[PDB]
Amino acid sequence: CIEEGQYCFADPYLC
Amino acid sequence: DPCSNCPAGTFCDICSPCPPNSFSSAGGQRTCDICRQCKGVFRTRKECSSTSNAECDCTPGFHCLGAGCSMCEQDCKQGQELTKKGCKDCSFGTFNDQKRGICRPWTDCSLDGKSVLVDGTKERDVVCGP
Ligand SMILES: *CCC(=O)N1CN(C(=O)CC*)CN(C(=O)CC*)C1
Ligand code: NA
Repeated sequence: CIEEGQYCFADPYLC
Repeated sequence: DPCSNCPAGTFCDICSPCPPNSFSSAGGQRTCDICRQCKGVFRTRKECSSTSNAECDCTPGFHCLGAGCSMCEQDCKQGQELTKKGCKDCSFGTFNDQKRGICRPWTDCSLDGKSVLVDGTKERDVVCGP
């Protein structure tokens, strides 16, 4: 797992 | 009770169908849920309907993480692993055969009392000879 950022995006509807 | 007949696609308050960009999965609801929207890196796999939520996957170069693809995680190449600073080549000793996940250490054939039949790479594990 990596932090949310330019390499991993979180859909805040889901998250 | 009066409402239990208000069917999926509607809510009760009087069975008004679901507003735009809203859905109701079963009959009897006192409200319709707002549709997920697929923005930025999230692409639309299935459009929202009056009775089913929108579904999202990811644009090419990313891949889905989480229940129902809650996150898009950048791809890397075989022989790399993604980091907080981007795709890094696997360190010697370690391999990744997928465009996701981490470099994993080669198998230790000595441990299981065996020789390395074939040397590993940054994409493939060693193979041991019993
Ligand atoms: C392995 C990633 C992970 O579970 N988390 C990091 N994160 C991200 O958005 C990564 C792209 C936040 N987390 C979520 O589960 C958000 C839906 C935790
Ligand atoms: Na649904």
